[PDB]
Amino acid sequence: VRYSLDPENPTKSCKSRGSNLRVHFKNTRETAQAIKGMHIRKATKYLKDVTLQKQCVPFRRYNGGVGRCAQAKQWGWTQGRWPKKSAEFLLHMLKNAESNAELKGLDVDSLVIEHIQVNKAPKMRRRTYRAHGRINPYMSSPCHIEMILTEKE
Amino acid sequence: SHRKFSAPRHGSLGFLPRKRSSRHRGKVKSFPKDDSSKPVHLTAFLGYKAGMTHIVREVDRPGSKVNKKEVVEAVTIVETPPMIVVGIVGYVETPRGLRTFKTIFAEHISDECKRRFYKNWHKSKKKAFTKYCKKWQDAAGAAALAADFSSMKAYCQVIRVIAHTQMRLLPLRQKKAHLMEIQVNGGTVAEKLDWARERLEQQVPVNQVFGQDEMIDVIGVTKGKGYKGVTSRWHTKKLPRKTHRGLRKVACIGAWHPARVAFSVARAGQKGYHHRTEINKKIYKIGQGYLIKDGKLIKNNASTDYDLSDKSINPLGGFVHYGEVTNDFVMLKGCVVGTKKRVLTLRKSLLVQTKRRALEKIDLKFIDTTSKFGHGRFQTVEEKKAFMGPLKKD
RNA sequence: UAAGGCUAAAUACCGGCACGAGACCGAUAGUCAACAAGUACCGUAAGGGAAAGUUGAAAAGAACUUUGAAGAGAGAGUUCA
RNA sequence: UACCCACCCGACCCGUCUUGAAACACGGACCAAGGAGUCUAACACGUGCGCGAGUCGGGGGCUCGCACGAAAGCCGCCGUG
RNA sequence: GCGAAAGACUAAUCGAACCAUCUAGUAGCUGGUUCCCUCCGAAGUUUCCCUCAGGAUAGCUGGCGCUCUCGCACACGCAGU
RNA sequence: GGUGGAGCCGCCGCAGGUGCAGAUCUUGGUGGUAGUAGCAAAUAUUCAAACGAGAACUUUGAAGGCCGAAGUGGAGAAGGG
RNA sequence: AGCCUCUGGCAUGUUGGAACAAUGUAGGUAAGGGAAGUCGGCAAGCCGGAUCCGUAACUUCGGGAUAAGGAUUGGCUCUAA
RNA sequence: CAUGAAUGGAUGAACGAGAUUCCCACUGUCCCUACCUACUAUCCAGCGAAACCACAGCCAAGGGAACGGGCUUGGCGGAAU
RNA sequence: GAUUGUUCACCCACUAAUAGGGAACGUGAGCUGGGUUUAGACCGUCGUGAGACAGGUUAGUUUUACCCUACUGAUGAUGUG
RNA sequence: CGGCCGGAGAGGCGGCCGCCCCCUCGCCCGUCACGCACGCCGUUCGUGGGGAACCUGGCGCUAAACCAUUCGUAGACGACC
Ligand SMILES: [Mg+2]
Ligand SMILES: [Mg+2]
Ligand SMILES: [Mg+2]
Ligand SMILES: [Mg+2]
Ligand SMILES: [Mg+2]
Ligand SMILES: [Mg+2]
Ligand SMILES: [Mg+2]
Ligand SMILES: [Mg+2]
Ligand SMILES: [Mg+2]
Ligand SMILES: [Mg+2]
Ligand SMILES: [Mg+2]
Ligand SMILES: [Mg+2]
Ligand SMILES: [Mg+2]
Ligand SMILES: [Mg+2]
Ligand SMILES: [Mg+2]
Ligand SMILES: [Mg+2]
Ligand SMILES: [Mg+2]
Ligand SMILES: [Mg+2]
Ligand SMILES: [Mg+2]
Ligand SMILES: [Mg+2]
Ligand SMILES: [Mg+2]
Ligand SMILES: [Mg+2]
Ligand SMILES: [Mg+2]
Ligand SMILES: [Mg+2]
Ligand SMILES: [Mg+2]
Ligand SMILES: [Mg+2]
Ligand SMILES: [Mg+2]
Ligand SMILES: [Mg+2]
Ligand SMILES: [Mg+2]
Ligand SMILES: [Mg+2]
Ligand SMILES: [Mg+2]
Ligand SMILES: [Mg+2]
Ligand SMILES: [Mg+2]
Ligand SMILES: [Mg+2]
Ligand SMILES: [Mg+2]
Ligand SMILES: [Mg+2]
Repeated sequence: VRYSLDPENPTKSCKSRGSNLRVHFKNTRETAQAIKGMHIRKATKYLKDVTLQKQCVPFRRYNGGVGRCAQAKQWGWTQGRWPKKSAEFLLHMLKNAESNAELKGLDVDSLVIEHIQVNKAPKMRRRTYRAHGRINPYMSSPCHIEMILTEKE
Repeated sequence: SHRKFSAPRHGSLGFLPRKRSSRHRGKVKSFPKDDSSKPVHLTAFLGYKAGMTHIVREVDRPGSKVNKKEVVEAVTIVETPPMIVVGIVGYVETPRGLRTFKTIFAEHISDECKRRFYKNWHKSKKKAFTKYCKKWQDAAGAAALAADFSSMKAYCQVIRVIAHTQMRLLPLRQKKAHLMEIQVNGGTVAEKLDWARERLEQQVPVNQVFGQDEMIDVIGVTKGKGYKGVTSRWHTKKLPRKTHRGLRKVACIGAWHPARVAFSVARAGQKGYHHRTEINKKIYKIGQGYLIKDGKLIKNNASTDYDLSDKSINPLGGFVHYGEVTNDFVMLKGCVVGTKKRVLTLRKSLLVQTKRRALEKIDLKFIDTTSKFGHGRFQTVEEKKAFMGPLKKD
């Protein structure tokens, strides 16, 4: 399908999208803009340290209640977390795209993640049970992640 | 309506941006007014709180119940090795304040003094003051630091001396020396200055700054205690047992019409680790570290003339939590601010001290040195084998 | 001319069978119901009672290659789209 | 004129009941679709049109299976009223 | 109905159950009441009312007109004087 | 201009279920709150292996533990299907 | 009864990891004073089993009564019955 | 003010999760608080609600529907938490 | 401190003095709930009665903060290459 | 172009001495010339402005900060030693 911001050179640009994935869109958006504009191999390492709690993801827009941390200083923030699922899910998608560029015939080690975007998805439904017999909706918030790697070197 | 039964307020407002202090070494906020007739001296020093102990002395305040009786006084001991002078700094008086003219560091600097320049050391290349030291031997070894002393001689009024501790003589795990500006309350700049030009790269022991039974001020950082409730912080009342939502609070913050809670209401917050300036502490004894002429003059630490043992002020097992004090010290009456190992600043009195309780010359008769790691019962290790004697581990 | 009786036709029909029509509504409208609707579901029970129409013209409904545990993708293909 | 930005002056949040609402009066998170002076009968006056000391209109009747019609036309019925 | 009695309990309901209907019950009382432009423009007073949060009638308002007048060298009439 | 894929409007007349910001309006949808409150009643888990794409949570072994026979054990009634 | 264990049964009762701040909720302990606390001894703690002694006013002569108030209590080796 | 005889008067052993008062004992109820423990809160991975919301959110005084967040005049105002 | 739900009052005792008041008659998402002021009851008076009584008396659920602000602490912020 | 001064309140400016090369310039007069663009506007400078990016030569240069780790003199996390 189409993406927003279709690439400059459709020759040296691979794509990848995921629809209706079970991550939390307020986390996958924060970890998606932190990796934005990096170079692939620098980002694959960064997304593993997000899992090993060696580098954080700075929470800029969705920062309410999010705690301060020490590794937030690199990005010049105060708040930052280590969203592990969010790292794993745009790690497959950063690994799928690394193969679409292989099959298109490109230079894997000169790919720069140039466009990336996370949209809300149709929410799921559950139900929690609350005092005085009320029943609240206990919903999830999935997302459609999509990204376009370019050859920039 | 009014308060039914009046009562004082809890805790002075004269202290109350009660925050974690922004500095660590006690900063002197005012040095004594320099009378330009008395000779040149330093006004401050830099020691380390070690522990406390008992003193026994005779009292001379005639007319009191305890005249010519023996009392016990608790005394801190501030381990205070000789400080080293590294640089001098000039200040000139302005309408807008008191600005700084010209800092001129010596040719050598130190090793411990370099530590205080970079946060991470072993990662760095230790390049600080490696080209300023180059000035001290060439033609420009007269421009930037001989016309400068003449500049600081013409237009300067107040001259402090930058001096750093020796962190290598202490039992402490630290090695980052502590620098501090110590104003020279001498007379006549260019005499105030052609004295520190001399003492560059030089030692300064405690007996130069301070004399015995002199009223000084202690300037350190309170012991830290973290986040604390209104009951510990501002020492309020506890509410009765029945109170539904907590009983360690202040029931009423404020009144309805000033719709802001007031500046002065008691609140939970950080408690401890504030900067405080204790004034009018007395010196009971200036010490002397166990130096060597044949070996180990440990005697001349706690051997007052009236008991003439050979104790060091170090009790058995050293001063708990800190280590053994091995160089000069100053013995202070009562408690000083700070925990063990804390950097303490020692300033001379801004007050003209002429009271009866002050000026009271002191004679120590016995210095307690039994262990503080529990209930010590007997002073020195050889006295231990005068009691029980031969143990099994022999 | 009472105290006994019978009777087709014009007359009435929001149930039923079978039709025809409309200056009517057009999927929150029109019947509750354009669909597996008096169904799902609630209530012990009497009763209550929904939501929900549209790919394309034809399924021609994506073979194959590839990444992935898989969901999902990248190419390819079908199509006037 | 309408998009963004800048400035000087002006400038309180709408609906409502109310002598008086920016009100420490109430309704109002936001956006879509829905949503409130209708029909019938009976008077009254005004106005338009036909005829005019008359004038109808209904119910009937005479003419169709309506396509348009369940219309239109016609009837000492038209005056029984 | 049942109550060693509290108006307790009678399927989360009790100074009088639940279900459907009569039913769109009644409201002098709250709430709302949907496009523009143009012209005119009020009342909170009168008497009567089981009247005092409402009506009835007076006024005040608008719309519709009409009867004339004569600025068409050639005017009577009225008035918060 | 664009996307969209089958119908639509101008004028003269006629007919309306005809114009919404609001009614604690109805139905549906979506925010801010917020990645927040929270996932705190009954003391307790740990090691190794197996299986597996993937193991704090499965399974086996080992160890520590609790329920302690008015049981967290072994069988039934009503109810469930 | 409570407390520990065999037989049998579980895996901390919808999660885990890192810390030991304030407030909390549950538990504990306090020098000297002891109800000065508060509307009130609210809660908590004093007492607590047994054996041996001992027991008031009052009385419906049954009670009060475990009134009150004191003592003793382990382990071991015996003895007597 | 305004008791009183089966609308029962007067008494009263035993009994009372009934209402008071005093004393002994006891005690963190208090002088005056302190520390210790468990579960939280706290931070993290995972998962994730709700009430509420015109617009919103620094003050003094003034006026004003006679106690403003907004208006007048002053005071002042520095991102994200 | 004694009494009192009390404000208010009165006394004891100490002291230098036991001045008087405001802040929505400061202060219930700060407490307590003794008093008022629901439903249970009890007496007195009144009422034929249901019931009434600033006449007494005993028993009677005291919710929600995670939002903005203020405040307290805590990171930071633009500038200074 | 070199040297010596003087100036510190937030100095930021001057001042005063040697040598090289070059020029002859303020006032009156003669003597001619210079796109005379044909009546027309932001002309004339402090301007080698301030800031942001890029093409020549000479001299110098040669890091720290934060994380990770560690420590507790510090701690809710951050932060701090
Ligand atoms: Mg629940
Ligand atoms: Mg339930
Ligand atoms: Mg007072
Ligand atoms: Mg309570
Ligand atoms: Mg000790
Ligand atoms: Mg007949
Ligand atoms: Mg539909
Ligand atoms: Mg539709
Ligand atoms: Mg329908
Ligand atoms: Mg559709
Ligand atoms: Mg549709
Ligand atoms: Mg198309
Ligand atoms: Mg009014
Ligand atoms: Mg007001
Ligand atoms: Mg109202
Ligand atoms: Mg009204
Ligand atoms: Mg079609
Ligand atoms: Mg219609
Ligand atoms: Mg509409
Ligand atoms: Mg147990
Ligand atoms: Mg079984
Ligand atoms: Mg547990
Ligand atoms: Mg369970
Ligand atoms: Mg005690
Ligand atoms: Mg008392
Ligand atoms: Mg009291
Ligand atoms: Mg009790
Ligand atoms: Mg008794
Ligand atoms: Mg929290
Ligand atoms: Mg009040
Ligand atoms: Mg309040
Ligand atoms: Mg309350
Ligand atoms: Mg009460
Ligand atoms: Mg009552
Ligand atoms: Mg009586
Ligand atoms: Mg009577």
